[PDB]
Amino acid sequence: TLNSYKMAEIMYKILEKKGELTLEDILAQFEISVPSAYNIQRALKAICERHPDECEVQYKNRKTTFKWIK
Repeated sequence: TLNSYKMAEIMYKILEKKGELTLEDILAQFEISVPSAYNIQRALKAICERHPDECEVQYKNRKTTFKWIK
């Protein structure tokens, strides 16, 4: 059992470095399953919504994409 929120915090600072994140980036970083990555993505979305001046969730028909906008 892994804390999805703690994992998402790791991704959030990777977002700041990288500028942009998708589910594939979570999968590559952690080497985990798709369902697990979606749990982290859900927690990452919650973190981004706490900082709308820094992060932008670009939900589009292709895929959810996190963008650093600070």
